[PDB]
Amino acid sequence: SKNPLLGKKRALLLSEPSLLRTVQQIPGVGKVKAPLLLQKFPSIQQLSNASIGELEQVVGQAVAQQIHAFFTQPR
Repeated sequence: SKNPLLGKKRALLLSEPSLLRTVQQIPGVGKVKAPLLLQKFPSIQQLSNASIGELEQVVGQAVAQQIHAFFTQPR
């Protein structure tokens, strides 16, 4: 009795790779601005993953875009 290795298996796994720790390393967020932005955002995970509008408030629309795009699709 084995787990069937016969066949192609797709497994969408809910495994958060600790993106939140990398999300605070994004240029434009600002580790110094973190406690100030922490007044708006509960923690770094909501912080950098905040909507463009909220991120634009502290930096700019395009800066927000690079941050928000970063975790959406990185390389």
